[PDB]
Amino acid sequence: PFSGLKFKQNSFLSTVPSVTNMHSMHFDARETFLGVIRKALEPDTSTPFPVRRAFDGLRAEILPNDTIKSAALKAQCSDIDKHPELKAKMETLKEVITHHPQKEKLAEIALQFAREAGLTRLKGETDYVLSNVLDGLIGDGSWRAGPAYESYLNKPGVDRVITTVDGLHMQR
Amino acid sequence: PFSGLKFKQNSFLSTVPSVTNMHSMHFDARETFLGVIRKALEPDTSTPFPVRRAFDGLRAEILPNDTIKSAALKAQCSDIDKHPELKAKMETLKEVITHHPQKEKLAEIALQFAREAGLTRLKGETDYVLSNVLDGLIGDGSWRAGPAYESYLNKPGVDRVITTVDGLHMQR
Amino acid sequence: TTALVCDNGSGLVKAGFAGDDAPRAVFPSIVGRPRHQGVMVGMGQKDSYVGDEAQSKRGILTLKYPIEHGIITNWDDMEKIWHHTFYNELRVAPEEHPTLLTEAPLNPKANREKMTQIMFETFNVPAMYVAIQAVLSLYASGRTTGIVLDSGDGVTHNVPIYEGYALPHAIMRLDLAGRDLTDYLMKILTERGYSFVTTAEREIVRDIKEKLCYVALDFENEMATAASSSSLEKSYELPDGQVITIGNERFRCPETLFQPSFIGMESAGIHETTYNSIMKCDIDIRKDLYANNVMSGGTTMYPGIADRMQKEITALAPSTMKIKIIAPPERKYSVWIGGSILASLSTFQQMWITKQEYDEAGPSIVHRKCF
Amino acid sequence: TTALVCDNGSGLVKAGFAGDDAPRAVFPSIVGRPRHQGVMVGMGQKDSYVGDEAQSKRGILTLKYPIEHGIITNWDDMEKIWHHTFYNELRVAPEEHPTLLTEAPLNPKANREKMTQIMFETFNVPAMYVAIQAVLSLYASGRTTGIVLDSGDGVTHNVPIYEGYALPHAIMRLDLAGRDLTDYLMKILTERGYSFVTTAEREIVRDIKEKLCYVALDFENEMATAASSSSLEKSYELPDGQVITIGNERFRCPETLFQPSFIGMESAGIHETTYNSIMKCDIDIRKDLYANNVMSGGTTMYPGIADRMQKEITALAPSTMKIKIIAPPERKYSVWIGGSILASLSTFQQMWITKQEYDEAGPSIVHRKCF
Ligand SMILES: Nc1ncnc2c1ncn2[C@@H]1O[C@H](COP(=O)(O)OP(=O)(O)O)[C@@H](O)[C@H]1O
Ligand SMILES: Nc1ncnc2c1ncn2[C@@H]1O[C@H](COP(=O)(O)OP(=O)(O)O)[C@@H](O)[C@H]1O
Ligand SMILES: [Mg+2]
Ligand SMILES: [Mg+2]
Repeated sequence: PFSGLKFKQNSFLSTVPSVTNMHSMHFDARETFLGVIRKALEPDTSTPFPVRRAFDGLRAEILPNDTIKSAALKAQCSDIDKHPELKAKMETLKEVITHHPQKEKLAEIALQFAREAGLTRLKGETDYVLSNVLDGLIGDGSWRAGPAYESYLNKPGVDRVITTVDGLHMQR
Repeated sequence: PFSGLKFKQNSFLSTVPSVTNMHSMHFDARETFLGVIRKALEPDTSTPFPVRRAFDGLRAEILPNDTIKSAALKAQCSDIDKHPELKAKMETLKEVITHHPQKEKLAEIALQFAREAGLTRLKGETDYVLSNVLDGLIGDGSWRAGPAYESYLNKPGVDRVITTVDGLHMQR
Repeated sequence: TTALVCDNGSGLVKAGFAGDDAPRAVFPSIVGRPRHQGVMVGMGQKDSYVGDEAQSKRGILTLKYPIEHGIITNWDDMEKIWHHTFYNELRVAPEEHPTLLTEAPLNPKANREKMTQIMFETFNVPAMYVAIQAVLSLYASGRTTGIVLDSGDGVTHNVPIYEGYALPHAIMRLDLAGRDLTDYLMKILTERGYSFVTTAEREIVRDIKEKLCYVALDFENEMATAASSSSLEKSYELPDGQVITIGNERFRCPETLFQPSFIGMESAGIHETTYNSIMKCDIDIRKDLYANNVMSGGTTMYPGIADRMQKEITALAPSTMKIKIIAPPERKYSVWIGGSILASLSTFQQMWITKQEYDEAGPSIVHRKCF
Repeated sequence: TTALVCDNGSGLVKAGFAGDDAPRAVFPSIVGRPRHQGVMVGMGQKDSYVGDEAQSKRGILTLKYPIEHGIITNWDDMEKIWHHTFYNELRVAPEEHPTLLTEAPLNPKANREKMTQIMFETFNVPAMYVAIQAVLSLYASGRTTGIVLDSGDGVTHNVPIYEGYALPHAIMRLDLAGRDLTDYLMKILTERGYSFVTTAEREIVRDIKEKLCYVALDFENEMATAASSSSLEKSYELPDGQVITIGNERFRCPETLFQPSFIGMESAGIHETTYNSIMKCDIDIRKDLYANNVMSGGTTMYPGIADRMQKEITALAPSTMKIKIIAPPERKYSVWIGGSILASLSTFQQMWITKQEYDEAGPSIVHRKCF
């Protein structure tokens, strides 16, 4: 359907935010992540113009830039089954991601958002737009489990250490 | 002696080396500069045949291309008194360099060679051919004093400016 | 209806109305995003900053230029800047205002095609037209003959035009412009212990270049003079109060325009590029082009550039010919003024690309109706 | 006469004789001074301690590094360091040996000027020379083509060389090296209740990092594993008998090399820096530069770093290119080995800066006979 589509080697690297901002108070994990994949999915000039024009329309309805366009997509996607048109339009976007030459690099980027920002907080009840994009990146479907975190409550190796400063002030 | 001699406009511009290569570890500035000088002195077709042949012979005997010929000539240029009539041809050549229409550009090229490559290293004990060429290019003899380099040790305008990166890892 | 002449450049966005003398809005073409983690409730809510805001808050932002070498590489940021320069700066509604744009010669076709598609679909403009930057710069100078050397932040291109005719086989281009000069200045400022690596510090170095650099009449004479005394040294004030001092770096940075081998480029300097450009024109035209060198652009505002260019070309040109550099005081805004003049001519009104023509052929149509 | 090679790096000082296979003396580049008031008379206390002596008595001293980010800040301390290197470790007389030096590329020129002046006045060396560390690293590996990534204690820089020709415009430099990793580990160790604030305790953190850190092949995969079980945990014994245990800190501390944004730097990771440096060279020499990556320096001794570098570069480079990363087992001393090789070549003996030359030219001669 969309044969003959090629992408730039490495162009999405300039869209990933800093790890710090990934801990900011109002960082939008979903909106930015869809931006990273979209900049990756921009067709290269080497694609024939009839093929290029077809894909650009696909990216214009599922991964838009304007906030209102993404907001309207988030609203009607809750009961997505009532719109069979989008189900096929979303699937043809998923199969393109699976064959992306930089899929391995994009797979790491998704996990970096999940652990640092919290992209996979819902861990199974996402917007179904973020679902297929993650499903396209990693096909094992293991991101719904959630990012494993290390708990310092138990302390198997708790080592109360009196260093230089701590030795000037103690009790018992 | 060479009434009617003419040249091209920018025949010598293709021979001037790059500034980056002009700092090469094994760059022989003398051979490059003499080659530039010779290429600038190539007679044109419009010059009458006897004058053209005489000037070609003069250039051949005074500014050869073979490395062995240049070395052999430089061997006996240390003492010009022991080889009379060599100054007469050398003076005749040095006369026509001053009448070159591209005297200013050639002088600038020589000055660039001095500062960048180190053309005037002996600055007073240089070989006869190079010294005579430089005297022909610039009539004031100001190339014997050296390129007047700069020392960053005067410490005049340093402030130990702590910039963004230098702010992170600093002591006291 | 009034036309909106909007010039997009690598460094600055120059926008305004048709028929005016000066642009109404001039803001840098940068987009900034925060790089530190916010902590205060409320406050930081914007994912991106565009224009002067990204220049004011550059302490906490990473600045990316959507245009490099005169070719758009980040289309989302370009669309953002276009939206800003229409809804927040000129206070206009693009729906009711034809727009004019500019593009350097020898650009990829896909760039202009996309530009047309964006203009007709994301903005719904009444009409548009893309004109060669050098061609417009000639309208503002009030001439029909002369060679134009338009150099700014992206490219340094030469377009000779004689008697309302452009000779396209003599058009030349060089990806050596203000941004490359700023990078070279950043590289050489480390000789004195000043380090600038971040984007904001790149902007600071750019300001230093704009406020302290000049083109020397004799590079050798100038380097020798700078190395003999401290006459050429000057002081600049960093935004945090620290003071820096630069010596020979003031004129070495713009020398890259005349010796591209400083930054590792094999290509020839601008004087030799101009000389080759005229020599590709017919022998009967060269005399008029020797005597109408018209310069325009930010990189053409270095003090003393005209004298050095005249000296070099006269060194290359034949003796009997006359060399005359024309450097009007408003050459930073020559392209915009020329565009405003072109959009305000009666005869130009048949050269707009309207939506009806756009729908029939598609963006492609732009190659057919535009030079 | 016998030549001396002295690699005065930021962290350690390597010294020895030319023509040898290994350095003879290697001691830390630290100068320590007492911070407590003395009470017992008769033993005698020196005002300062240099090298290993300052390490042994570090419980009562404050250790100051004379070299920071590759630039000599304190000159008196460096004079004492050279005094030690010449009279207490090599047991030589400087006047009877030509000494060689190393310097990181793109450093301030005042640094090498003062180095030359100090060696020609305080120590009266008969001859000297300053080389670029990456070039010596390439000599040591017996290659004439390849890109060198020397990452020491203060500076991490890339220098591409092809067929004995370097490309200065492609040289990168990044002030992110072992000391910043030590500082980051000192900050991260506070998450487990371990607090190290004093200069003596900085050395302990450095030893922990040397003996327990490694670079993970997949960062997110490694973090998950250490959060799932206790396989990656290891325990280190403090000098006073207490025991500490570090979990995912083992591979988080070195990850700053590939993600500088952890410590607040905007630069790209060293893999991206290497790719950018390769891409700035000519198109005809990229195939050879891809297949001759040479790493050297202390910071390139983390286990598994070679595999991570290969994976990242392959992810960045085109598929059809072959990526080969060369990590000789003796790469910690590659710079000194190269310096020993260069000083023992016959053709190099004409390139020394003799005292006579320095006297005639002045400290400025370092900018001509040296690259
Ligand atoms: N007075 C000046 N002196 C030196 N450089 C300048 C001056 N004014 C502007 N510039 C530089 O010119 C560059 C581009 O200016 P401009 O010609 O407006 O670019 P564009 O044509 O892309 O809009 C800027 O990067 C700026 O640094
Ligand atoms: N086995 C190791 N694992 C990790 N880091 C090491 C190892 N050995 C040395 N280092 C690091 O190397 C740095 C010094 O190495 P070196 O390149 O000799 O520094 P310099 O070049 O300044 O002399 C030290 O700061 C230390 O952190
Ligand atoms: Mg312009
Ligand atoms: Mg070193």
